[PDB]
Amino acid sequence: SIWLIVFGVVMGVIVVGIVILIFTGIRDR
Amino acid sequence: SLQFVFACISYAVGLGNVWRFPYLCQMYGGGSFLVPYIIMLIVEGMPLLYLELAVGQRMRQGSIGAWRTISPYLSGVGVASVVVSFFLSMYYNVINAWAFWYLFHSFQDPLPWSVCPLNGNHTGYDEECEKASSTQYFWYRKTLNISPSLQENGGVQWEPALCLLLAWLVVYLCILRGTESTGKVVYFTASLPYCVLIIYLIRGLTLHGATNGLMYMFTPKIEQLANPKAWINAATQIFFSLGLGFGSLIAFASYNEPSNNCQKHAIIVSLINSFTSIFASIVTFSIYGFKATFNYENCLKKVSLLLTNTFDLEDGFLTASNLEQVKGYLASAYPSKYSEMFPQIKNCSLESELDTAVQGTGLAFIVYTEAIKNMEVSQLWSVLYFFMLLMLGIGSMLGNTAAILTPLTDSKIISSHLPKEAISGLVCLVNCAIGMVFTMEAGNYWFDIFNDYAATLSLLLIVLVETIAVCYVYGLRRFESDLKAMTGRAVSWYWKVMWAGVSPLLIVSLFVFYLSDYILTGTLKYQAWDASQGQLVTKDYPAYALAVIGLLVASSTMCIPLAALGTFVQRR
Ligand SMILES: *[C@@H]1O[C@H](CO)[C@@H](O)[C@H](O)[C@H]1NC(C)=O
Ligand SMILES: *[C@@H]1O[C@H](CO)[C@@H](O)[C@H](O)[C@H]1NC(C)=O
Repeated sequence: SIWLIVFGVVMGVIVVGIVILIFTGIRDR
Repeated sequence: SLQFVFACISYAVGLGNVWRFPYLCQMYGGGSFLVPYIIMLIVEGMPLLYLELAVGQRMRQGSIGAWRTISPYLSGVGVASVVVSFFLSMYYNVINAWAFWYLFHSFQDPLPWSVCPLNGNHTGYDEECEKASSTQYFWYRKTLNISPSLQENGGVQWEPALCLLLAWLVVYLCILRGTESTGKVVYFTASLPYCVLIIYLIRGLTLHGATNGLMYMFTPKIEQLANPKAWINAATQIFFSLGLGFGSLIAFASYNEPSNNCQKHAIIVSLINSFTSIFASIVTFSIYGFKATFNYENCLKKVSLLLTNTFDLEDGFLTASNLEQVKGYLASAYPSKYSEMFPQIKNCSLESELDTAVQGTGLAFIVYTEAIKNMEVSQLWSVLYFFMLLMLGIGSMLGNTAAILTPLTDSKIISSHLPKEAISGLVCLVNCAIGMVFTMEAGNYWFDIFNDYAATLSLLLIVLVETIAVCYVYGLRRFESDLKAMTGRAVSWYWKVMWAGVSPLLIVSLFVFYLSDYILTGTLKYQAWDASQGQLVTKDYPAYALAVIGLLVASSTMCIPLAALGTFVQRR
């Protein structure tokens, strides 16, 4: 399942990016 | 500098005129739809675009603020400009989901839409994958898993739901991250679609039987020219592509300098949008004409092979160019054998295929996957095109969601109850929950409903209200005087005529014609996939779907009058 692996990688990257952005926003708080 | 022109291009080039336009053009006969669109551009595009930009520049307020300053008992229209946008955010991001899906199936040597799966004996092909093309089989069965009728819908498919969730997470990340860096992104996020379309035009014009599609797309058949549905769809499509009615244009114009030029801006944006839509349609219809010609050749080859095998003919004796004569000779030779297969022979012609080769809400995806599977390095072109489409969709969704959040951002009461960064997350979560509907087995039908009716009547009504308010409520002379004081070179009589009684009259006439057509026909039907025939069959809409469409239109249309009544009561 190539597509599932690529989707998992993309979702992990997006999750990490969103987590770090929300952490920076919380720092802004 | 050229940065401003590239920003205008980015505002003009969006997922609307690249994806929605080709499907509408193919649905309504090609040229018979292209002729009204241009006519609906020089009459409704430029005048209303300049009116919206001028209102935004003069009022120096947001959409709700701009439409509240003009008149109190009209301010509710500002709420309506939100509601429609909300509905757009309900389904538009679903498109991105499909893009994601079509991207993730682009890292395989045997592309999923390149080779048909075997029946199970490992000796032939699937009946659906044999009757329909490989791309169509992948789209309607392995991507949407569509059900033959809207009445029967299954559970929420997990893979499209996951793709939609990923799309919403990407949109939320783009909302949180980007606020002013777009100035750099504009240097790259504005010219890539043109390069991609240039590459695909290069490939399409090198395909056999490609000019047939262009000749079909530029032929204005008078028989279908008088269809009011074509005019209504052209008007709603141009309004959706330019961004009219959504209120984003007014918000953007509120942030520019009072001396900033608007007439040039409006004309450039409108013409660039029209030219980009025409170019995308040219490429897509070149590919579509290739598909239709290939299907015609395949049908002729099958008929010739069958006749050769049933009459003991030579391998090359029967060709396409000399078919009927030979058939006639068979009709003169022994009609007993000819009649034994007369119902089996199929009559296939270019016109019928061009009319019904590929159709539906996914014409762009099917057509471009067909073009990709006939490339040299398929994977690279597939990745590039789907990344371009995903970028366009993300940009359009960012614009729409910013237009949604701006009135909510301005809400003092809301801002002091919740953090500003959590409102975006709540909006994304709610929109994903609502848009999970489109991931069912019959989700494509609901997506078609919300692509046909969530923006048809609402945008037209909002535009009509806006042009009436700026035409006679505030006063055209006062508006012209204010614009002259702001920038000089007061509006030419062309713009004044268009705003005064041309655009409202034309929109009202189109609405009356559409309503009369619907009342007389009374047979609003939708296309549905038929695997047995491997085609699309028209089926009557059920009662509940019609009720849902009516409610979706009615909320947006009545957002303004209800608030008008509320304001009148508050005054009284
Ligand atoms: C595949 O095998 C089954 C075995 O019963 C047969 O019925 C079927 O006709 C075969 N497929 C084709 C295309 O002949
Ligand atoms: C093809 O044309 C013949 C000629 O009249 C007609 O009888 C027939 O119904 C048409 N369709 C098919 C599938 O043969």
